[PDB]
Amino acid sequence: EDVKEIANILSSLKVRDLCCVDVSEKTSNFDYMMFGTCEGARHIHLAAWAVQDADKVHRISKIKRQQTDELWEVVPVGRIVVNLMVESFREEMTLERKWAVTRSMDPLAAANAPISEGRQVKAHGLWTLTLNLQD
Amino acid sequence: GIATSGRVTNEDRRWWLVHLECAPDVTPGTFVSWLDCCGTHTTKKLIERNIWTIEQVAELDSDRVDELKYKEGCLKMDVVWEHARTIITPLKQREVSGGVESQLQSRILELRKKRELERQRELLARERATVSDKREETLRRLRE
Amino acid sequence: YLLDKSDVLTRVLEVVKNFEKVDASKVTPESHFVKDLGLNSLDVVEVVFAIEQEFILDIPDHDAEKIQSIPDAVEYIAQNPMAK
Amino acid sequence: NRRRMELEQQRIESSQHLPPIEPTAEQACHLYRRLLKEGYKTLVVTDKDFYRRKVRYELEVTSRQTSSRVRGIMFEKGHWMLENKLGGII
Repeated sequence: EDVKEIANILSSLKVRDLCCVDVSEKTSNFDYMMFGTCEGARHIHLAAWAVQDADKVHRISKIKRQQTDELWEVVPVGRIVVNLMVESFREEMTLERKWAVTRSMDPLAAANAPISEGRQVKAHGLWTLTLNLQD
Repeated sequence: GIATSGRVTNEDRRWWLVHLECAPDVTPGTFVSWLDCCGTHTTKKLIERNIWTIEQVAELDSDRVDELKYKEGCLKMDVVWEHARTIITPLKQREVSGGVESQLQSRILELRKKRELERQRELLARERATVSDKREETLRRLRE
Repeated sequence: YLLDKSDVLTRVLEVVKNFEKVDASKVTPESHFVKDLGLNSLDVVEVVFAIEQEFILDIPDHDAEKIQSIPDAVEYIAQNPMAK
Repeated sequence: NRRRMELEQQRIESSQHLPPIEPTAEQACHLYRRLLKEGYKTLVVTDKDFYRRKVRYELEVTSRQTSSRVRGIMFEKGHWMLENKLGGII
């Protein structure tokens, strides 16, 4: 309910490629991480400062805002954490496919068939790793 | 209790009662050595009197337990006596019934009935994942 | 029971014209899927979402894989008893 | 003593076939229908048109320069997405 209100806010300021992921119940710590592709450093600061006010009157908890350094600016709502990256810097990192591929983080994860599958990892790089034992 | 000295208050009767969850195997047929502060020696002074289970330990006539602690030289024989004298009646109702809300009987089989269904999906994951591949392989061996 | 063929003919012969991959003036009444319309293997279902945009309901899987180059496949829209 | 794990691991050679198939066939086209139809029900928050573009791009970047099994790994992950009711993309 609250996660959808952030989309009815950002999408007004002409944010593009906005993607939300219910990352809850998975490996991450937040429960709903969203992503926004704004163009200008200023265009990242507005959407940063704009969602803050919505986090001032309905969810009054608006402890802080930062000053500068808005190349990739991040704004959390605590557990609904909104990323606002430039047009670039998304063809670099995830934007999805790290949280859209991560399995449901369930129990019985005790050294399955060699965990070096990482379709979310092998999507970006190789990352050698050696499974261990009492060997 | 063990760390208790001399008399047994009416409180640590509770401490003995609260701690019966973490002792489900225990029953009036449990060996007396399972009794708070019923160590190694006192047991041998008990077994010498043909006293084995918690149940018999509740039968002592305040004079066996006396001639035990004051003539057999087995110490703390009073803080153990009041223990079996405390949990026997909630354990006696374990001879006749187990859990009352445990059981949840319609539930306890539905937990068991699925554990077969569940632990037979990993063994079948060793099969279902590859035989589905063997077909996705043989589906293409022909297309060329 | 089913739709009139010439009516969709007025719209299916349009939806694929002003598409994403092809310019509407680069389209013909029978413009091949891969050749004339430049579409590719995966997009054989892309334009299906333009057909499912014409006829609402969901079609069984082979049907969506059945259809040929699309303006030759509207010929199955006449064969389509699910024309809503 | 310890070497039981040696007895274990050498017993877990376990060559039940399972090489990820590296789908070089229409099997890829299956999901790209099943995905955009199973997503079209769910894309309430995220964009419906951004989501197609990324499933396209993932069906070239993974086809272009990857291995065999890791394409049968990705394709298997396409299967496990809608099996997980989505990749949590709400």
